[PDB]
Amino acid sequence: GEELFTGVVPILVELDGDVNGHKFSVSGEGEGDATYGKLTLKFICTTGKLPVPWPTLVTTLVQCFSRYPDHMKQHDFFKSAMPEGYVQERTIFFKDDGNYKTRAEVKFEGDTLVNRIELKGIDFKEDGNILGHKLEYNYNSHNVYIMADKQKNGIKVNFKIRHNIEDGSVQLADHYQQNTPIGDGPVLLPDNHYLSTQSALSKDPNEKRDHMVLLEFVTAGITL
Repeated sequence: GEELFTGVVPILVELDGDVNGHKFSVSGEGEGDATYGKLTLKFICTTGKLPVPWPTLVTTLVQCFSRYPDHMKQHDFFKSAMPEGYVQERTIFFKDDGNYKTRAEVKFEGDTLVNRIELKGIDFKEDGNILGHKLEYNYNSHNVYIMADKQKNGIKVNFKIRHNIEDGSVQLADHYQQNTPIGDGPVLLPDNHYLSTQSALSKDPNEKRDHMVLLEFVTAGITL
């Protein structure tokens, strides 16, 4: 599965969402170069205006593109599940607000790495930070904690995202994630470790559709 990521791999992302009954779709295209832990993607809201802030969707919108140091290669669950793929489920709890529940499949379709996602958001406040579009268009760096989930033959991941608001407060988004293989082939169950992630958000000055350009670098690390 690691051999599939030695070069530049095209990526396709499709999200079908519904948040407090607001339906929307997002499509994304770009490419990933896992040797450098690098992702380059452009996402479009194909249904018109996106009803939630772009930053709230970043985690949902392919951890197989992380750079795993040579010394940690035995801990790369994400690549090991390929090409058959993995199921990625989350609940994201927005503090003092609603939650997203997502289910995605990440796998190859021919040469393309595809991330197909369904998202449902419930219990959001209609003039809160999410539905009221009060989050800054930026993104902090942080560490993602990966643990084996031996019983489920997969991993559990927990992490908190802090979305900056212009008063100097943050909107917390607490993530609980599970990943399981689609195939029944062998996978790598890791020891506890983390992914250091950084994300830069931007706009295409020639793009009239509601969109997000995203550049991300991710490198694993482990404590000895």
